[PDB]
Amino acid sequence: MREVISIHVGQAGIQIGNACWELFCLEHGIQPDGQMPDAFNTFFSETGAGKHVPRCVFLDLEPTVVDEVRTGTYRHLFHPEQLISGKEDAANNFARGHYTIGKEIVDLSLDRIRKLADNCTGLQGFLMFNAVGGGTGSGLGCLLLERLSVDYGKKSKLNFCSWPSPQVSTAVVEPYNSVLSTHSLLEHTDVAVMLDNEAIYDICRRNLDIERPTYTNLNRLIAQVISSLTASLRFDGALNVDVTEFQTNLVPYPRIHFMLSSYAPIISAEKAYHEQLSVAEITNSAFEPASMMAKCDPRHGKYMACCLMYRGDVVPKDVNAAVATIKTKRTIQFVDWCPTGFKCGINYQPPTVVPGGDLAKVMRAVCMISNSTAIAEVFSRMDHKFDLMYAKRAFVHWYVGEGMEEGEFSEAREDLAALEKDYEEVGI
Amino acid sequence: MREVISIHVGQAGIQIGNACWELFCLEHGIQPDGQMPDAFNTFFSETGAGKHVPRCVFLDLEPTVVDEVRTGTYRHLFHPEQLISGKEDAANNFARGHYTIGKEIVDLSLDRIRKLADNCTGLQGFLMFNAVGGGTGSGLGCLLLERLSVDYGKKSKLNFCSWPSPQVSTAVVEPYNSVLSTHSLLEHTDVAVMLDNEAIYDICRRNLDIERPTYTNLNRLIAQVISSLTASLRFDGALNVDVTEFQTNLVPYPRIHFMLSSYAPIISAEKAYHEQLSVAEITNSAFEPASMMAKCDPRHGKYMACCLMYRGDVVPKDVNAAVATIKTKRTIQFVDWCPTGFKCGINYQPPTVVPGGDLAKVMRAVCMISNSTAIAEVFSRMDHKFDLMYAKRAFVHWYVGEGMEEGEFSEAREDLAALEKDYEEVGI
Amino acid sequence: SQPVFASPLNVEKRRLNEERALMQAQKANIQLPPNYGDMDLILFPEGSLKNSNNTVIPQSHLKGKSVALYFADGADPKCASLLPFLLNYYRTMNEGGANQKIEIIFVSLDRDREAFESHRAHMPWLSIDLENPLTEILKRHFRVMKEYEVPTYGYGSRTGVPSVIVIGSDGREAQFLPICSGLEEGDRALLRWDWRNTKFA
Amino acid sequence: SQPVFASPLNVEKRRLNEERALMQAQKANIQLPPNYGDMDLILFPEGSLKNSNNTVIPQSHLKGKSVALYFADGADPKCASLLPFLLNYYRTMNEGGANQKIEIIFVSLDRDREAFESHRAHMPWLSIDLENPLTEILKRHFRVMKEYEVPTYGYGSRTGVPSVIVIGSDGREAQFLPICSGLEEGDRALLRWDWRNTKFA
Amino acid sequence: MREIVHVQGGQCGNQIGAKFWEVISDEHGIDPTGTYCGDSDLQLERINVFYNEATGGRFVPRAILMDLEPGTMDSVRAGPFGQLFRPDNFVFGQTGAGNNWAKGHYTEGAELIDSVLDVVRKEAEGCDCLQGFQITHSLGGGTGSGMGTLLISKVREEYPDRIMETFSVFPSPKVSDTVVEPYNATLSVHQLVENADEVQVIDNEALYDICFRTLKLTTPTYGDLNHLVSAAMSGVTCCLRFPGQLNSDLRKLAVNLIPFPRLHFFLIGFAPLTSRGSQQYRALSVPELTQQMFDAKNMMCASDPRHGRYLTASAMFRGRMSTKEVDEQMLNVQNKNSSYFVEWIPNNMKSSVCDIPPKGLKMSVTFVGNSTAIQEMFKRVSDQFTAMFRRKAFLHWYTGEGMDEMEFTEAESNMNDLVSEYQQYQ
Amino acid sequence: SPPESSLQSNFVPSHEEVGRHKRFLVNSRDSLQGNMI
Ligand SMILES: Nc1nc2c(ncn2[C@@H]2O[C@H](COP(=O)(O)OP(=O)(O)OP(=O)(O)O)[C@@H](O)[C@H]2O)c(=O)[nH]1
Ligand SMILES: Nc1nc2c(ncn2[C@@H]2O[C@H](COP(=O)(O)OP(=O)(O)OP(=O)(O)O)[C@@H](O)[C@H]2O)c(=O)[nH]1
Ligand SMILES: Nc1nc2c(ncn2[C@@H]2O[C@H](COP(=O)(O)OP(=O)(O)O)[C@@H](O)[C@H]2O)c(=O)[nH]1
Ligand SMILES: [Mg+2]
Ligand SMILES: [Mg+2]
Repeated sequence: MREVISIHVGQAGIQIGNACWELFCLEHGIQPDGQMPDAFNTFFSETGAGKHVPRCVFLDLEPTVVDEVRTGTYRHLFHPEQLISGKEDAANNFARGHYTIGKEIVDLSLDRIRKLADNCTGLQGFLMFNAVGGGTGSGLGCLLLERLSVDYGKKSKLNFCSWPSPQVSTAVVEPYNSVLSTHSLLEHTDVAVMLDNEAIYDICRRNLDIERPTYTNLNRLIAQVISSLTASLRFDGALNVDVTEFQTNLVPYPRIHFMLSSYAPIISAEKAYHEQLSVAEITNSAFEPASMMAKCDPRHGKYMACCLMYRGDVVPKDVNAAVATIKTKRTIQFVDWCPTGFKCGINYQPPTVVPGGDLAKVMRAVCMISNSTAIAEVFSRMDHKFDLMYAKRAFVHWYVGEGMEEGEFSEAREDLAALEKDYEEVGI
Repeated sequence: MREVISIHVGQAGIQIGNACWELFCLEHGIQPDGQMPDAFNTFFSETGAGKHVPRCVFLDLEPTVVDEVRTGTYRHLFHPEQLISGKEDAANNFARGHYTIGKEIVDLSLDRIRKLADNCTGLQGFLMFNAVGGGTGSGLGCLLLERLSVDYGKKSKLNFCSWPSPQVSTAVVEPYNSVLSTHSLLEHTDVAVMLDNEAIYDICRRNLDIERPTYTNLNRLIAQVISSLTASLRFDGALNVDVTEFQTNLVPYPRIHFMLSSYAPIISAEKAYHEQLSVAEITNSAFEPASMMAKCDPRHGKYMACCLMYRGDVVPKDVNAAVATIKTKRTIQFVDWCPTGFKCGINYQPPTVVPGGDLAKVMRAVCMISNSTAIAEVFSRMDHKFDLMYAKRAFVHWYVGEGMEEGEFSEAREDLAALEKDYEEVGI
Repeated sequence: SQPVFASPLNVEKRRLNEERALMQAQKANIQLPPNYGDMDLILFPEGSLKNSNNTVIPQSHLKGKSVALYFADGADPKCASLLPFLLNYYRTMNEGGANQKIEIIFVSLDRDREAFESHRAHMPWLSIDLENPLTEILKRHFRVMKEYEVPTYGYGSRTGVPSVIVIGSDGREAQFLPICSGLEEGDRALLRWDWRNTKFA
Repeated sequence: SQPVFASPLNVEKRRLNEERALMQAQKANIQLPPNYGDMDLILFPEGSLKNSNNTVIPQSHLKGKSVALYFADGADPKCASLLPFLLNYYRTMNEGGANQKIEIIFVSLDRDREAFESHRAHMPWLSIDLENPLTEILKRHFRVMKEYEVPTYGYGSRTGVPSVIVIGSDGREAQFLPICSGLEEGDRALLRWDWRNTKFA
Repeated sequence: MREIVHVQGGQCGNQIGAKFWEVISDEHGIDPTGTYCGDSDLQLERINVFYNEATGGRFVPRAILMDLEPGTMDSVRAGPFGQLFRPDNFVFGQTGAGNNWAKGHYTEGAELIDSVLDVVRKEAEGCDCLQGFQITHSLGGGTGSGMGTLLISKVREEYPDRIMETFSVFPSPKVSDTVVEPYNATLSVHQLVENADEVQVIDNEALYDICFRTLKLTTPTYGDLNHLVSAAMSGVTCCLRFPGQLNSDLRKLAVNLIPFPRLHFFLIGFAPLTSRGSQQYRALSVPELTQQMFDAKNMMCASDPRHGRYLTASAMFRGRMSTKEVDEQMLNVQNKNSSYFVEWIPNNMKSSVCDIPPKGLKMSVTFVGNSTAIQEMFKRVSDQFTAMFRRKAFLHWYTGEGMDEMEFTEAESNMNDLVSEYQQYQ
Repeated sequence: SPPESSLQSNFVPSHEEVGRHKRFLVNSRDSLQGNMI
């Protein structure tokens, strides 16, 4: 009846799928073999005698991260052909990752995305977790989004794209890969959400106070984001928010579909039992500019939509009371054509803390996804970094001789500047 | 409902604050874990299982006194970022407090104050404790008051700053640090109450006959003073005294708010077994110049206003008989334009004795705070030993070469000289 | 069976606990071999624990306390650094309260007899002696090895000495305090021992 | 757990209270471990306290007292300087009234038996013989040390010999008399001995 | 947290540095094999102030050993507490400066500069930031003075705002070996007057006097004098390493004691100092701790402070104490010795309290003091320098290694200005 | 379970709220027309 299909590409997508399904297995009672000792129907499918089976595809052209998953603890949970492996790495190359080396794996991926979404009608939507700075995260992510758009055009296309930070970029050709990826992220992706690494790096550094955090702790925080995302879809609540509600309440123009994210409270056991984490004390920290998960400073931007989702034993009395003081403070500001900007969802079931992680057992939590004019800044320094290094033909021969042509860079430059002219056109 | 925020800047603020909050924990019944084996609300917050966390911030630029509180007994009472710490000491410098180190710690400091104030409406004010002779207690203590006036405008701000002695000062550049702190707190502090260390040493030597106590024994006696000021805020009584008439009864003019204090009885167990403790004689002890709290002789000072805070089993009848005795008494002279001179407040709760301390279990006490013209002499001795050392450019290169320019000394000099003229004009 | 399958404590846990399952099945539909959460063992025998006054306490005294093991070695410089701050965190945690909160049981990675009494004279919490086989089956269960001399069954060393392991009544790995791990949070990892939640019950 | 967590008389406490609290647990929602207020010890057993001319003097002889514990050494000149001062104070305090008010329990740091009898003969109050383990289970409890020789669990040097320690019913440090402490003030701190609040109940 | 970086130059600096780390590790309970013993929290809560962990739990001092002749490096390593240092911080010279400033500063000291600045940057930049530098060297010889003060200059265009402790030993007044003393002493002084944040001097005949009349040693060796100096070493810095009722540090000391940046010279001292049999005979309390402290014999300098006038002063304190009577006796000594203190600074005294005494003691005191009496002992260096200068003696050793005549004339003119500005403050 | 109804059929609240008190210490007083003890 009701189901949602997650799609992960790249090494970053694979381990971001490992965190969000270490969590979803831990809350639904799913052992690593799938045996329970009807709310599971979105992420797990009933197969045989009490076994619940993952609803995804794991995609990576290099085997080095995916075949170590199929030798792991979650190896009798996952179907073998949902984890699809290539033979060679895309190697930070949009030309190979889209044209040359990524064409013999799409025919298996579209076979499995058909075999997974045809078991029941009323599919709720597709989620996408791609690495923008990666090779197969940008190249293979672009082409299969293109093929799922021609096949299933009238279904939701969520995306949590992990963007390179202004200073943390861990490679050299992130100007080419990200600008080429956002040419098609603009055109056939219904929802885009930026997950910048350094922003979540800082959040673990001061809130959870881990000054040697690793990609594991980065991945748990995204798992909490997607858990309180689809909490209203899986469990009941005082006020439901559907995935269809997202685009109708956060996207006023089809070109502008790039929003933000924030999770609060992210307190640590030690700091946990020390604050009454109330439906307000936690929604003020959710709107704090430094609590951002993509380091887009919103004090020089105008909020154009915001969606808040509460998760726990939340009364809506102080939901409305705390969101009023959000509306009255002048350090926040809304663009005048949206006098209201707030869509609320309420889920009764509290979030579940993972043992040995870095959060604590918190009764109530907030996840907030806001569209703003302050997306123009993450693309504005993207303009600076791309032109500064495209100027004298750096790394161009890895793209020209490997499938694309000289001029794809000019139009990918042009339509991002068209996105900037469109964003400042909203910004009056 | 009611709540008051305590701010402690400098390690003088730290050591006064740890003994101030250990009395509050023993006054309401808070174990060193912050549990109660309802007046806690006006000093201790709540977060579920009795967790009555404190509502106080602890500023220090050096860590050597803050993190040893974290190592010590009171770990889990205090919220860990309520204890806020830097790395390097200001080291007796106004410029080091303001422009080089304090600009990086004040952003996190007001971040914690804002979160700790917006928890519930009913904030009576801020209780400031600092050292004017120090570097962070005077420099960073200034810049906190600058940022508190710009946002929290109409809120009350009490002050208890440790003025240095004519003799015991344990520094040489406290002539610079103190009179630059005056240029802060004539126009930012609402009510300034004066303190002095030898004026607590001579009380410990005479009134308790304790020949070798330390800094921590000073901190119990002042903790009893602040607990007596907030006696009516928390406990019930015949005459309620909250913070709003510490200023409208004691401050006749906006530039006249520097004022004195006194505490009585300060009597050990071996002297309380012979002396009867009547309300008439405990207030007679509070009027003696030798029992004063900041070493300011009131024979040449002329009492403009006074406040008495009776705490314990004090019947209002002998309140009024004792206060009529001091009007008959000639050596305590009052002002002709303020014929009435007294605000009285009765609270039924007896003073709480600390075991292992210096005081005994007395059934009644007085906390007297008197605004008098005698505060002219504590700044006139500041006049004499400032101009005696400023005249030959001693210790000036540290200040001028570290951000602050020459000439701010001269206008703060003209500021306290204007304070001298104001006190002489009102005292006619 | 958790966190490991190849440990002497847990293979003796399995052997004992489906032993009486066959016995009650022959006495009596029962599901054999029994499930992991249905499995209940004894973790410390009658004469194993030993407090500072050299008298013995059974395991029943620790119920309602957040107990944690402590693997330490006398000659190791890291262990001599963790020992004072572990003593201070064991001190100020319980003094500042009205209820015993945490408890520490000491497991030894020390060479011989006379060196153990010198190290054991410094801590005020519980301890287990070397010649007891319970120490051998404990660090082969939580995989606390300073070096690979005992053949470990496909794993690696889970953590290096010193380490504190928050345990449960079923030998559960409740939380790991990261002293020598991927976080490598020396001297401060202690400020993360959730005294609540984890409660040997 | 007052005043020392690592006290050995206090771990001898805990072994007994949640022994029998486990017994009402199994005979019958009882809080284990029991709260710090509700443990009840027995401090001086039947054969521990001796009076003058060496007859048995039990613990029931101490209600309504202000009882303090006099750690002493025979050849320590600090104890020699203070002993005649406390003889005069113990005379006038305990005779000049309508009730037998104060009481001193002597605890010894002497070298041998001959040193014990010589110093005992100049003290009229109660005393504890050195061969009892009470003199060592109480010396570490109230943190009294001659030099740093007994292995301690991270204590401090609270006081040197001599020391008078006013106590309570449950071994709680009632109030310290600072003859040799952070106050450093000599042979007059015994006058600080209040007796109304520090009643042995 | 804060880390001070230690630099030892000359053969004097090698063996005062070895005794320094022997006393600091004695205070911190550190085995010479690198481990820690003592089972105490309050030692190990400040280790990064002086040491670094080495992923085995062992602590390496953040000290740099510096000489152009490996004979003194061999003696440091072979002795006790010589297996504490890393061998990489020992920088080796193979030629050796034969008591020549030009040999250790310009010609053969220069090739070891670039091999030791990267050693300084190894832990100064190896941390997030450092509290300051602490150099201790010799001025009687060449490899301590020329190599040491050139290191002082080259670390200040890199760390200009950072503090500069310098513990420089000075030539003998009475019985001096190393017959070319005054040239090396003066060439140090006019260079360090503009690039040392605070200089605090040591004289060996003062340490001989301390070992003679207030300690009664019949045969004090050089290690006995080194233990006296090392006690003042731990005294000036232990307020960072341990808490107290009134905390201070080295930046506390510099801002409180330097009214004018051209004057930063100090006397050093340490009390209590008792003999063998008099340790049990003498009371240990803060009246007599200060009364012994402000005496001519207690100082580690060849200067009588009663001839001069105490311009600014500071005594830190250690151990179980009490807070008025530490202070009001600084009031007492300011009120009896009203002619021994300057009048145009009110309350010339800095007092700070640390709650931890040194090992074996229960209270102690370490006094530094900007006295103008030190001018008396720049004069005896200066007039013995100009007595040998007009003779035109032994400058062929100096100008034969690339040094101009006019730098020597700048040495005399700068120290003449140094004594002239100290004189008018009397 | 959703949160339960807090109103009866009589249309009145179901559970009280304890008011924020002030730590009431009593005062013993009575006089006039007999004026007690
Ligand atoms: N949010 C998040 N991003 C990650 C994580 N790990 C890697 N990334 C991103 O992934 C990018 C690099 O691409 P990879 O994921 O390592 O590799 P790929 O996606 O398979 O593509 P290739 O580079 O061709 O191998 C980096 O720029 C990171 O931004 C992670 O744990 N969390
Ligand atoms: N009454 C009292 N006064 C103190 C205490 N601690 C310091 N002081 C006063 O503060 C003065 C020294 O300045 P500090 O407070 O230590 O320094 P600070 O204000 O923290 O600023 P910094 O110098 O940068 O550390 C002394 O002269 C004392 O008068 C204390 O615990 N109690
Ligand atoms: N303070 C101190 N001075 C010393 C010590 N040993 C030697 N000296 C002095 O240093 C001078 C010797 O200089 P030296 O270091 O050998 O010359 P250099 O090797 O070229 O630096 C003599 O005048 C000694 O008085 C010591 O251990 N401590
Ligand atoms: Mg990729
Ligand atoms: Mg300062």
